Amino acid sequence: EKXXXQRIA
Amino acid sequence: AKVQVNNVVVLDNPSPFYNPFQFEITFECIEDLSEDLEWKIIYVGSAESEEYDQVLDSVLVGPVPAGRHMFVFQADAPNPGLIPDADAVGVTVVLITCTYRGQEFIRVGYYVNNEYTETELRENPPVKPDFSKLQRNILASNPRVTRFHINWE
Repeated sequence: EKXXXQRIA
Repeated sequence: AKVQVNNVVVLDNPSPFYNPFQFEITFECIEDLSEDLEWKIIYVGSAESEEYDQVLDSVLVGPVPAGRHMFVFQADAPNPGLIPDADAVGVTVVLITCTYRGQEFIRVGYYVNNEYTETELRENPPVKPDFSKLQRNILASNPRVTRFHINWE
């Protein structure tokens, strides 16, 4: 379920 | 934009996980603003779910005098009891946002790498994360800066 590494945007 | 962020310097980096975050922020207010400006630091506890975001601290000033302003925005480290084990070790994100009259006009995002520094722990990471042994490394050289059009009047 890690594919949100775009939270920084 | 009536408020422009000129610089964000990440201080005391890298550091132990438990150390407070420190960001030295310089900004310019082109005109006097009658309403409130609010800065926030948000820690992404889990890239899998926004429910684990922790607002580490917030600073409010209003009205906003025109001119150049600078301050060190400090926030205590996130509560490890709220960080899922799957997200504790490795890369996560920390955000700095600023709002004017409740409208978010800028977001500055950094990748943050939380890693063990001793050989035994890097080779045999404990099944339950040991936050007292984690080093926080904010990837300060390339923040993601997002700006949003807001109503300044």
